[PDB]
Amino acid sequence: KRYFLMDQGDFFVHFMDLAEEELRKPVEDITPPRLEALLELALRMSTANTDPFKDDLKIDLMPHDLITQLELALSGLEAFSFDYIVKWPLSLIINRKALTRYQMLFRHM
Amino acid sequence: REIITLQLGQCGNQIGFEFWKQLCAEHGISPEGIVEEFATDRKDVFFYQADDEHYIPRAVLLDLEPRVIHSILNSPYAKLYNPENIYLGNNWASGFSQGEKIHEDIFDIIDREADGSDSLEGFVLCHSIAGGTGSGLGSYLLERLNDRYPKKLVQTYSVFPNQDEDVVVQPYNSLLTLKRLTQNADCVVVLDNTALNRIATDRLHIQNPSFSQINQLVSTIMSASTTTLRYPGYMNNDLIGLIASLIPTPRLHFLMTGYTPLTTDKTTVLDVMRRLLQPKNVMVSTNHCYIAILNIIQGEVDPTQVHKSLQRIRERKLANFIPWGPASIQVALSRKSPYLPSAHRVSGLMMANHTSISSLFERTCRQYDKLRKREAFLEQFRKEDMFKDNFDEMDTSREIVQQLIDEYHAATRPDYISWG
Amino acid sequence: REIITLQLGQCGNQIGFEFWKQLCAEHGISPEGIVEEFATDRKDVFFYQADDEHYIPRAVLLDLEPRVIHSILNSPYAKLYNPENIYLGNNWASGFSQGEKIHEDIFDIIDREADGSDSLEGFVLCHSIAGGTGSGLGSYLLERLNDRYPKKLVQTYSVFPNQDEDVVVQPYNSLLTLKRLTQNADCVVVLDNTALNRIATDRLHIQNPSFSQINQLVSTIMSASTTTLRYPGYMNNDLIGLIASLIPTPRLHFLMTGYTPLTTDKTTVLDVMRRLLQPKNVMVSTNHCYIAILNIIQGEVDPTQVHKSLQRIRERKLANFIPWGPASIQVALSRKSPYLPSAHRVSGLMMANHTSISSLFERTCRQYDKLRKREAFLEQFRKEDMFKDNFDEMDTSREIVQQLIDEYHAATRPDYISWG
Repeated sequence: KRYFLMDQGDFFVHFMDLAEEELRKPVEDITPPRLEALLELALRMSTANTDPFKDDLKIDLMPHDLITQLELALSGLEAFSFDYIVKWPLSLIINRKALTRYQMLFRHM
Repeated sequence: REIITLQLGQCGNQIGFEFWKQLCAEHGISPEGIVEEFATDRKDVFFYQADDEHYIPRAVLLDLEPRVIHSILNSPYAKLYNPENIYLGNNWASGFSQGEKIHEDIFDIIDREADGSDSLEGFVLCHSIAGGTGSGLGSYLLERLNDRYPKKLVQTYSVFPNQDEDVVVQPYNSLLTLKRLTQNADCVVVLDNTALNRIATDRLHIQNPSFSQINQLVSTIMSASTTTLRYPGYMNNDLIGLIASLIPTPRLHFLMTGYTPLTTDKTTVLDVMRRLLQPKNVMVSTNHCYIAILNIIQGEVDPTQVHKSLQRIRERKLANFIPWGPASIQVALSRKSPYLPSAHRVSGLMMANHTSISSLFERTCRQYDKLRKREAFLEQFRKEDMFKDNFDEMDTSREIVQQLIDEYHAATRPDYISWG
Repeated sequence: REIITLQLGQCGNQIGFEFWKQLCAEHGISPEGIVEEFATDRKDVFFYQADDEHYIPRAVLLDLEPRVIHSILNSPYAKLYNPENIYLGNNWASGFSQGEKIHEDIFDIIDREADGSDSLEGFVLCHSIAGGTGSGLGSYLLERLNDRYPKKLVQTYSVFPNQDEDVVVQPYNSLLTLKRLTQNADCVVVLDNTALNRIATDRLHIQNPSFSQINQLVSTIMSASTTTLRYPGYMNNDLIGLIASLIPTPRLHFLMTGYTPLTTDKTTVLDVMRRLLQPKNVMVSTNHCYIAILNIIQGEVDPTQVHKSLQRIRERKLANFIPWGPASIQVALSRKSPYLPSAHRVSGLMMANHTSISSLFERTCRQYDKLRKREAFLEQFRKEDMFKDNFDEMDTSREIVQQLIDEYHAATRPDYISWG
């Protein structure tokens, strides 16, 4: 909830301010480990740097953009998402059928 | 993005010290500078930090006629308020000339923090507008920030001449400083002195000795005004946004205030906001309007009732604001303040751009006209006279706040469709 | 290999005292240098071995025109180092030329220390930059070390007595040191007492005591800079393994300094690199950037974090390196030499070379430029004269420092492909 549903807005007034100028480039023009290391940096000064499972946050990319619901160059803001790893105890709850909607909700927000 | 406090003058430091004392109640910070044993919240938004947990105030204390800070450098909280810098008239141009000779030191001090601070947000000035060196030095510093750091919003929380008007050079002081507010400040979240003090006599017996007791209440006004910066929440985590929805143009930049269990000696959000929306609790005193409302609540209450409450204000028409274009009511549930105990288990504050504030500037202008038509308190002191050898900045100071009166009247009606 | 440590001059010896007693206390070492506490790092960088387990510190105390030294003689650390070497003016050229006057009396130490050796690497000189004994003799002595040991490194682990610089010959003096300590020396490190004095007020209000007080921070800087040599590590095993990485030509080899928990009375490695990149923690005092940096890390830190934190500093772009080449930074890790009082368990130090911090040498030479047209303190006392009467050698020393400063300010240009 603090990350996808974004209730810890403290996190993003750093994170996107760091990552924005990297995200002005189109898709396939991005450096993903550079982005990942920018995550785990806003997530240092932010209040978010207190949670035992904060390390499960991954930067991923959606193609198709908010046009998703039934050109490629406009990207960054149009293409960005978070993800979480899961384990067999909790995967029976928090798997992709849920997280794909957490991403869609995050994307709009 | 982290906030540069910029408090100056005696009263600004009296409210500032009490505000830092209140923040050290609302956050788990020891009097001895360090983390308090007690200790999900971010402190560096307001406090400087060395790695040994010294969560120091970003204070920029200043004086010219030494009376205040050596009387503050005696409490156990002195291990917090090490800014390193504690640098040393009551009338405008004489106060301005004792200022302005101090220039490189202030520039070096603020550069040292603007360079060492991680991500610069904006300068939170707190000082007299009535008099002292505030008349003078205060207007002088507000003639430098504009050129020093042009790409940030120069806020003020500065405190206004409202004391029945010895400090009889207050009308000239107020006019000249109010020009520097209107032309040079980027926001003015003003409060007006005895309009609080006379609400202090309403709540308790403080007939006269309450100026120091205003400092308690305004410290809650300051700490309330920063609630959703200091604790996690979905939106408005920042200075610029807390002002950006409420100030429409670079001219109409003043903001008004109000507090809920101000009678601090459970109900739903409708009760607290119905009480709060009474101009009895707006502590500053043609049918004028707001521009926008921001009012912030903390407590155990759920958010579901804030929408219901907006329908009840919308149907009541209890307070009304027609700016020429709409700029809305904005209200939010937020985390209750930690470490300190608190009564009134759900509570909050309003701020809104109440154009009726024009009446205070008009009272100021009336007092200036009634002293300017007799001219007893010119003093004829040589850096009061020849420092302003043709009086033109006194003379135009009236009309430029009159443009704020007039732009408020025009913006309050289907007009103001042009600049100038 | 092995290192010889020389402390010299009456001013400088007050520091060299504290340095050697810290070096003792950092190990399992008794005041007499006999067996104590814990061994498993190697002592034989600095502690030569007597026939019967007295850990002979390869350490020497030297002076000129003695006064304080009776305290030093009877102090228990005289039992620790005693190769029977303990010997007993105050302006630069007199201090240089009286160093020459005593030359054969003092030199008999140097070769005995060097014969009690397998493989000597270099000589430390814990000299005082403003003093005639502190750096007149301190300039002279390492010039004899060049003339007798031209291939063994002098390490100038100095102190700078800046309190608005009183010594009336200070600019003239330390200018001629900026010939002998640059052109007639192999490497240099300097600690600045204005920055350490401001740091002293940042704990107790230590503003006057300074000297009497600061020596603890001083001594924890010196010992930490050499446990990295003694601790059996993959690299930095010897003195050139410190000096080789951060100097583009050996005259601007004056390293500035830094240390994090200065005021103290888990953290991560990101703390020390960010916190010690703060301009308020620049422990020395128009567009400029670093040449190169050291950033020693100490303590039980996770060794995985050191590469990743460097990537995060690369993203933050705080690391203003030089306008040419791959110049970059190594996070040098050691166990602090443990079981000394371990405040701020994981802690760090910034020995560095920075083009703006040539200010410590150009301020000196700007102050010399202030005095050289006055003839003010070229006062030609009967040994201050006979080094060189006309002080065309001082004018030569000035043009050598104008090369020193223009080499820093040409290192500030992309083309090192022409002379600095």
